[PDB]
Amino acid sequence: ELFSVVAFHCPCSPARNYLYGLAAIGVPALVLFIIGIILNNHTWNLVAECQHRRTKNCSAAPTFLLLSSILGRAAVAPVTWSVISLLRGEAYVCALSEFVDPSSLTAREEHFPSAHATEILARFPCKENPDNLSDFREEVSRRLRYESQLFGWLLIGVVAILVFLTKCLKHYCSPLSYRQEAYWAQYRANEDQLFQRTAEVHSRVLAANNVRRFFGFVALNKDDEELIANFPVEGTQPRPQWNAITGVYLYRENQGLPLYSRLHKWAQG
Amino acid sequence: LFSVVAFHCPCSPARNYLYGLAAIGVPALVLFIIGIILNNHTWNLVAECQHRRTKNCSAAPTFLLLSSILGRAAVAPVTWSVISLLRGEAYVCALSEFVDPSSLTAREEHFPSAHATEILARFPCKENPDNLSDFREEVSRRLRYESQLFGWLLIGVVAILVFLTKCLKHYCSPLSYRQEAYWAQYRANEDQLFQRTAEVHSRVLAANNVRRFFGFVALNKDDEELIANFPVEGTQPRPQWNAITGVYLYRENQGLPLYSRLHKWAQG
Amino acid sequence: LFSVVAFHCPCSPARNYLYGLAAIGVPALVLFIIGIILNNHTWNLVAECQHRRTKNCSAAPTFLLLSSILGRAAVAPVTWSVISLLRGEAYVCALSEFVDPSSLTAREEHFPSAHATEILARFPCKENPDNLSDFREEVSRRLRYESQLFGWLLIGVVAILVFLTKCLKHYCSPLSYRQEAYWAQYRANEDQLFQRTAEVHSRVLAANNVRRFFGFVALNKDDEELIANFPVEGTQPRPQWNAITGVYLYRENQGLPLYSRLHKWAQG
Amino acid sequence: ELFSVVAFHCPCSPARNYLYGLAAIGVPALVLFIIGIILNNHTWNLVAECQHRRTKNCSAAPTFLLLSSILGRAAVAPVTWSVISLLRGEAYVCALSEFVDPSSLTAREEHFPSAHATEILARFPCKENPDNLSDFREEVSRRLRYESQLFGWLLIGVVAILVFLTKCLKHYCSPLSYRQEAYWAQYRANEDQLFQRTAEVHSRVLAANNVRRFFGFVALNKDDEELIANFPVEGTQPRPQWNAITGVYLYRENQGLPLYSRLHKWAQGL
Amino acid sequence: SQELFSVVAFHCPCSPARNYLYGLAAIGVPALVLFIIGIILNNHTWNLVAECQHRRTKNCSAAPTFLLLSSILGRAAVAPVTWSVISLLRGEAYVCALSEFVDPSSLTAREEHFPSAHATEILARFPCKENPDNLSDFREEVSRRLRYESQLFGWLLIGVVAILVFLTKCLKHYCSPLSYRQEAYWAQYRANEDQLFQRTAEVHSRVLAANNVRRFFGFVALNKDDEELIANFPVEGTQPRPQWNAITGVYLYRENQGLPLYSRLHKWAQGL
Amino acid sequence: ELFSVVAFHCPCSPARNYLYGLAAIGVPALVLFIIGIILNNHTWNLVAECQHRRTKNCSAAPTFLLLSSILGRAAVAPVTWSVISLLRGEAYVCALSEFVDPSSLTAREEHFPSAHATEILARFPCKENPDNLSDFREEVSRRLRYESQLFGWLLIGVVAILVFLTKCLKHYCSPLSYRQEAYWAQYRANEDQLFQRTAEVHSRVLAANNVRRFFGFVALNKDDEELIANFPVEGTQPRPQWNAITGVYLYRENQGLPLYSRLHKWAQG
Amino acid sequence: KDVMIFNGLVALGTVGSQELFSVVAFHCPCSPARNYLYGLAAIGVPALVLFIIGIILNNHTWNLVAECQHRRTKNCSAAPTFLLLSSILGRAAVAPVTWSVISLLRGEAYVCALSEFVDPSSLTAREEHFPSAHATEILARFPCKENPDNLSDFREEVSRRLRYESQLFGWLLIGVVAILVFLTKCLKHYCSPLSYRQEAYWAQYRANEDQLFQRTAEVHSRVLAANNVRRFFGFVALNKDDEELIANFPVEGTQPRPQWNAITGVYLYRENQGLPLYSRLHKWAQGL
Repeated sequence: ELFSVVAFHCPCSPARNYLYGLAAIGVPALVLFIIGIILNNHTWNLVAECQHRRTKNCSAAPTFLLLSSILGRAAVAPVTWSVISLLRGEAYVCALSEFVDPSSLTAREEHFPSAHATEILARFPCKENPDNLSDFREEVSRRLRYESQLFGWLLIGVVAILVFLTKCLKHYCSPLSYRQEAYWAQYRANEDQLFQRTAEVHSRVLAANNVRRFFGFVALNKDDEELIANFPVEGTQPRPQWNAITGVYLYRENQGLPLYSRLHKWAQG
Repeated sequence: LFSVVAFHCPCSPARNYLYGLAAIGVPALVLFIIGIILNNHTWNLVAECQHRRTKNCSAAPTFLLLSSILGRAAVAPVTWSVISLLRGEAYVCALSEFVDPSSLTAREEHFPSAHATEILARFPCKENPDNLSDFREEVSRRLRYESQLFGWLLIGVVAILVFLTKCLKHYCSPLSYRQEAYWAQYRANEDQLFQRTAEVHSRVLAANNVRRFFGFVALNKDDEELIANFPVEGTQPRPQWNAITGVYLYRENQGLPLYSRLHKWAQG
Repeated sequence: LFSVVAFHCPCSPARNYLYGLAAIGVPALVLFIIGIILNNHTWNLVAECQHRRTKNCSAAPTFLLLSSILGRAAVAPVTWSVISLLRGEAYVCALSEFVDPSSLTAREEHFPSAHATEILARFPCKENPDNLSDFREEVSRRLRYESQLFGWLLIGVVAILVFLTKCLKHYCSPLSYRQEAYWAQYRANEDQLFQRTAEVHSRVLAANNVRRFFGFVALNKDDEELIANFPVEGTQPRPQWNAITGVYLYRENQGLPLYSRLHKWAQG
Repeated sequence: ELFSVVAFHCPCSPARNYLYGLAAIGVPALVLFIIGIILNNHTWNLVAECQHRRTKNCSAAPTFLLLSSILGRAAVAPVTWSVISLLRGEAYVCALSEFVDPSSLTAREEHFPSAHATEILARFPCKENPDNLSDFREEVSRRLRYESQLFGWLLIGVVAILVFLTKCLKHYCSPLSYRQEAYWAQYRANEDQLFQRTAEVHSRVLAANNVRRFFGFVALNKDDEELIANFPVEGTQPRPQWNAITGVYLYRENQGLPLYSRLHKWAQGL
Repeated sequence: SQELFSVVAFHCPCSPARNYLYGLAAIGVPALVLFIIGIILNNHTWNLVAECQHRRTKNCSAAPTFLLLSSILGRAAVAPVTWSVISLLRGEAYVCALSEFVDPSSLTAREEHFPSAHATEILARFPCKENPDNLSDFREEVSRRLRYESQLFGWLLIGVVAILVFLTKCLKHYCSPLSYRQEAYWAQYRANEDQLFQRTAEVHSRVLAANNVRRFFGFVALNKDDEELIANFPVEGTQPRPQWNAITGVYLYRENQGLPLYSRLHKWAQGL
Repeated sequence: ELFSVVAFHCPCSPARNYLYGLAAIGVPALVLFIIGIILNNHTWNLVAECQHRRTKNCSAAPTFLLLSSILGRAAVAPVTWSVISLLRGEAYVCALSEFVDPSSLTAREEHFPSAHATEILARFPCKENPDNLSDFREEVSRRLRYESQLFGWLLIGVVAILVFLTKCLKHYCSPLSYRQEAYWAQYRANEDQLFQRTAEVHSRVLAANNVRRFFGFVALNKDDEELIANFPVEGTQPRPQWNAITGVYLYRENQGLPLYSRLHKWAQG
Repeated sequence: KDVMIFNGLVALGTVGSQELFSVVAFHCPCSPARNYLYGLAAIGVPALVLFIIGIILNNHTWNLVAECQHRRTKNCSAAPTFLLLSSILGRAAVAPVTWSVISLLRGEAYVCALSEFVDPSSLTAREEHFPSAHATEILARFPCKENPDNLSDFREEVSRRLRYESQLFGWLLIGVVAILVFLTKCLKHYCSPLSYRQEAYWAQYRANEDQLFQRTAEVHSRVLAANNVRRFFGFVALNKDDEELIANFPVEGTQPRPQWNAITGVYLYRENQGLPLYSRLHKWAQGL
């Protein structure tokens, strides 16, 4: 059971668990955050922009709109994991168990020992406390869980406000009516489907034309014969030609009619 | 799961009413913010503030539409505020510390006055002495009454508002209601066909660009008719897009009504 | 689900009787509203004042229509109020504090006179000493009788009201029921095919507008014949639309009975 | 119950379990690491590269860019086993229970004996501890499990950075845009799967061409009869021809056009 | 089968100088039986035998035999190892074997309460639980050290094999004159030829059986599918023993005119 | 059930149970050995071969290898039953219970009575022993059961080697390459299946003619008429011709071509 | 084959019946010189009876009698008698043997038998304690399991030693029948004039002819009866199948009485001038 593997087990110890809780929640967020950048294609072409120029010709301000998109899109993974842990509250209570002031404790009279304070409070999350302090143990358990949930509900509130400000300003300051942007956002996600689809077909066709010249024939299934028959290949596309359809693109217009993707710009020569 | 969003009452003085505010206000706020974004009637309104850059249009025409934005998006917070009030757990945890010890009933003068607020704080969590359980049960019902009381009357004031808004809407709209019904069926019919054509006119332009690169575009059996039946030569000008976005209030043309800016653009 | 919509008595004097009114009347009140909104007869009756703004129609001709509208929507208030009265939950919670202790019998005088109302208020919540269980039981059984007695005669009131009105409606109306059955069927049938024609005529105009913008419209197979079958040129003017909505009471034209304003408009 | 056999059994004995901790975690890691190298086709054409030249003229500049890929595509398997063990915590606690400082125990007063501290601490993972020290064990067990679970999470972080570091350099230092590399990635697999598929068929046709000469006829299934009727062969492929499509290929452009596989380089006749 | 498993299951005889004999038999012999099965099923061992039979002069040197002999054991020594390893990891076999060899003074967890009257006898009784209750702590102590010593060796044995397999695989590719890719085709050819051979041998067997029965009974009875076999695959006679004698024997890549021959049969198909 | 009846029941009695153990093991082995000989077809033509010559015309040496095949094929059942009994150990303990030397007994101080050594040692397997010597009954049982399992494992080992030894020499000493034996074996199995299949068809057709000749007709199922029409009988086959295709057969060549059975030799004319 | 399954069901049938018999109805009469006779009858009587239904139900048995009564000279050759006698026993005499062995194997049948013969002085593990007058009587009560606990010690050894004898005796019986079957099969093939392939073909033919004979005979009865119905009514009503038979099977008539007698009895296996004849029925057709 992988649930038992990644389960949050609180090491009840002073000055030790908050260090653990920091690395038991932040690190999965870091992994989740890293995944978002890696998979999002909007960051490779941004990287690819930095490699071809080798000079830093392009200004930062035009690229900041796209730079905020990769971080923004990938920011769901940390938030949806930072929030879920906070609401569960197990992460926080084990983290902040040892900072509770014994003097400010409530629900009971001043019978809390002060010989070794942090040691007893640190052991609260694991329930390894004498029942004579069970009221104290429960009181801190509830109060600390309260701050987690209050922080958790605050966290989701802040994200919602940020999204509202982001989308409202993005539509306001963009120079295209939002209906056109929907068509544009229905293009880049449509071109990439066709471009990936023909990438294999013009690869497999080029694969068969290589094996055949070696073996003397090519094994194929019933469908693959249609690929060779319908779509013949003659050669390969030049490397600079590949260089002209990678990078970032920001609504460069031609003659008064838009070009929606950098490939479309190259399709006009 | 429901366990994560489940209401856990922190039985503490001057603290739980903060939590109830957050555990109810924020989910209400997050629903309301969701409502605005999804409702497409606000973006063109936002886009309306952009193209003019002058505010030529007065607020009076906008106000009739602006109500339809917040109101149509206010259903989600209301149905979430109601259930929380009807459930009652949030309210009792909210006002437990404000119960007057003097107004306590169903028992003799046995409730301690040493730390009333502290004792009153721990009522929602069953952290109470059995001797005070009668007091706890009394406030467990008196407080739950107010929540269920507030829930029902807040439902009623909402309910009459729907009737008041709808009747006034039919009272103030110059066109007859049955014609408005046709207008409602036209907005859905145009939006679907426009959206359905948005994908197709995107795909045809998509294939007409990949082909220039690879030399051929791989299409399945059904997408093949898309290229054959629907050929395009280019794109549409930005001003042309800029003339069919925004708000529209029943501009009549030579005795012929127009129902959408696109229709108004279709008449030239 | 059903847990949220339930009755829980606040065992408090001068407070529970408010809850009983709120916990039943308001759910009945909203159900009363809902019937009005769904019915289409209200808006045209509402729209009648809009097209005149002068009170052209007198009170006597228009008073006849008002009777039918309220009764149709009155189904929800009566289909719910009597059900709660059958359970008797509202009555026992509401008027328990107002039960006169003098009429209490079938037991010796044991109920305290210090707080008679307060003890009475806590009966529904099962909070009562076993010595007063007899006092609780007698009133609980008495209130359940009165609630059911009240609830049962409500059904009879409904039963007689529909019966007398139906013959009165037949007697008052100058039309035979066989004539009324056909006429009523016409409205219930002409509306349905009016709505279906509305969408088809809505889509056809919608398709034409998009084509003038994109250049081609992506329709399914069934929509393809829609363009071929029903091609339109423009729309219908607002006065033509206005001549449809409103109320109508069986005008006659040279011995030809007309059954709808549309039929009245059909002859020109 | 095959998983039950490989289950961890901590030998509670001083200076002994950490050896077992190593050899019951390292060895399956070593086995998983070796498997990654063996099954990875990119490691054989590396070996066959230095084999046929017999001189090692080529420098380390082209080798290191591939050698990392050999381990990288294979070193993931040991790590996803090394991290899993650390998260479970069983491997570490038994390994290091001997080294716990007898002066660093808390949650109890000075009740730890000093006669054989290492010995008594060694038996903590086996729960064979007298009930007068049950507080001590539940302190050491939970403390050591922290150290493991901290190391496991940290190790995941280091891979979570090395992958992102590598994926950036592999796209910033390579002379090809990523969209072209995806094609070059979609071509290496497209050719190899065709090659394996066509190798099997040209094997069977050659086989059926010899068995016939030994029996006068060949038994073939109904669908296999189509194979012989479609893909006739005339002989075998010479060894030097088989020796020019084995090895490492590094983006040799031809007359201004690219070649994506070493086979492709031979396909143009080079 | 719960009864069959119960028969083979280990039953340690707690007695000195006796159990490790059984432990040797209870693991060694099933390993030996598995190893013998590995030899017989390995088709490469027979044409190896047939090679040592037909030539009668030991024509082949050590190098042609050594390269093949490695494949004989490698494809067969897997079965003993995965049985020896599985036994060691279980640890029951080892603890029964060495229960009479731990040094009493090396024991711990208890003071010098270990009797020295007949040390070997009492130690040997540990695996079968047949121990006095006062030495139950010692019983568990030895029951764990010996489990360890088995388990460490069990894991160590797997590691050594996982090195030899990698070393053997790497050496073969570096030493053979063929490219690794051409060997894959060569491996993909022996399987196709063998499967076609065995399948087509049956058909040329049944036809000969059908032809001979017809001469005796006067006719032959065939199933629906066998009817096609007689017409589609007619035979005229048998094949001489020397013809059968040119295709059974180890073959190591004799190239012809610069074009390879991939098996004895292929060399015969060219009449060489 | 059947297993309950044939369940071993050790007769605890001196000088008597080892007789029972032999019969309760040997007889099941002897019976199973007979079934191996009886069902095997290569044993009857061996006997039938002696019928025709009646004078030992053929030498015993060439026919010896067949005798190696008949014993080897049949011996699987006795061994697989002898081994199972040895591994179970029930047979052996009751067989040798009363032969355990009291002097060599261990795991107990010398309380073993000598008044009836054999008798009390005979009763050990059947729980009819004093509880004061219960540890001995466990000690003697475990040592004896150890001896049984060692013999069982040694026996299966020797059978394992002999199977290999008789299969390494058979290929070596046979005059044919092992592949020819593959065809020869696949031919024999094909011949017998086809030969037996035609016998049913030939008989059913022949019986039809006799019944038709005597009722004037025959009652047939759906496929019988197909059998009658497709395969008509023209008579029977002489006995001496049948005799030429019975009996053992060694590989004999004709004009440089093999003949794989007497039926083949007969079919060649 | 078909023969083995036919025997197997019978072997299972008696074993189950023996298990059923040993539960509901077997109570050893613990009375001297009464259990001994009871024990012997508890084995032989089912054995002798079960052998009898084996003979009666065997069709080939009356074939032997028919020839013996017809020939009155025992002119049947040794080989056909070897075939039939080894056929009936192999098909019938199996059932008593299986009952006999399982009865011995369980031992409750035998333990009653020699309980009388048990020597009081042959007992061990203690001094012999039995009166010279009631020694036989007390032993007879051992199998009932009602013996006093004082005599339980001596009873278990006696009830087991006989149980030892029964299982050993039952096993020894299995050896004899197993050897005999092996001995007979060799004698059957050695003394037969034709090889086993001939014997296989012949016995395989015998089943097919008699199976064909039975099916035809039932049909011939129906068609002959139907034709006489037509003669007695002038019309016949038939279903789909039977009506096809009358149109497809002409009525040859009534066969001569000697012809029926010629096709019953033992088979002389006289080769028709070298051409084999596998039954009397085959000879009759080839004879004419």
